[PDB]
Order: sequence, then C-alpha cells, then structure tokens
Amino acid sequence: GNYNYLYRLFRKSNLKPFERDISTEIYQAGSTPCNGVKGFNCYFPLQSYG
Amino acid sequence: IRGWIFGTTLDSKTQSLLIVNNATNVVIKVCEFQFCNDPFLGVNCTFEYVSFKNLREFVFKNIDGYFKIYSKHTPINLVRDLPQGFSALEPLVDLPIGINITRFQTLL
Ligand SMILES: *[C@@H]1O[C@H](CO)[C@@H](O)[C@H](O)[C@H]1NC(C)=O
Repeated sequence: GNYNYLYRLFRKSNLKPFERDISTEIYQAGSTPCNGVKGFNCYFPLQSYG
Repeated sequence: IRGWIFGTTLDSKTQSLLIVNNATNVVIKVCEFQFCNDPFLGVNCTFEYVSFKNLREFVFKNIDGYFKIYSKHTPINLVRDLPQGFSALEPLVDLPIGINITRFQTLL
C-alpha cells in the first residue's frame, strides 16, 4: 500500500469554494479533553487510501 | 507603515498571509509563520509573489479563494483626518491563495 496520499475525514466546518486547510489539529466529537492526541470520539483528521 | 498580516491564529497553527513593502519592492508570501513583528529592524511556502501629506488608501477582500487588493494615492492639504470629498480606488492585485481569514494586523 501507498500511504503517501491522504484525505481529511473530519473538519469542524465545510470548506468554502477553493478554501485550503492543511493544519492537522485533532477533531473532537465527544466531551473528551484530547489536547492533541487520539482518544474517545476524538480523531486525527487525516486518513489514507493505502 | 510597511505591511500587513492576515489569517486566524496569525502564527504557528495555520497558514497566514504576509504583505511587506520595502520601497525597492513589494514582497507577498503565505506560510505557517512565526515571523518578525517589526520590519523597522531592516534600517510553509504555500504561495509567494513579488513586484502626513500622502493619503494612501486600500481595500482588502477575500472571495472564492482570491484575495483582492485595491488602492489609491492622493496628496491632502488638511492632514488632520480623512478629508471630505470623493476619489475611487483602482485595482492592484488578486492573489489566488485560498486561506480562511478572520483577523489581521498592521506592520510598522
Ligand atoms: C475560519 O476559521 C475560524 C476558526 O479560527 C472558524 O470559526 C470559521 O468557522 C472558519 N471559516 C469557515 C467558513 O468555517
């Protein structure tokens, strides 16, 4: 598998037309105090096709 | 007055714009910056571009991923504040940069 191609699975809001946003800050769906790591309903925003 | 910064956090966590004028050129760049806050000291890589009597006027707006700049220069007799009258800003430049801006700051 080639993991050098990624897509963002989560963001706090939808992109506007031609908006670009590469910052990998953790997405929180639970009440979790994640502070920059994966956890209970708390997610690293990028995933790969492999 | 020598430039402006635009973005959300302005520093580290996101892309932000830098505009600088040094009288020899205008330098324009877009990075996850941690840059100098005072270009008077002169006396990541997502985009880059280069090119009281004076009232200098500008308009900045971001639409569909393009950052528009318009401008005008005029001499003014009463330097006290923005002089009553009319004069329209011509376009300058239209940067294809795609960034979310919520905040800005001026550079002295
Ligand atoms: C731009 O970023 C801010 C957070 O810094 C956010 O509140 C805002 O919703 C973003 N813009 C859009 C269209 O989501």
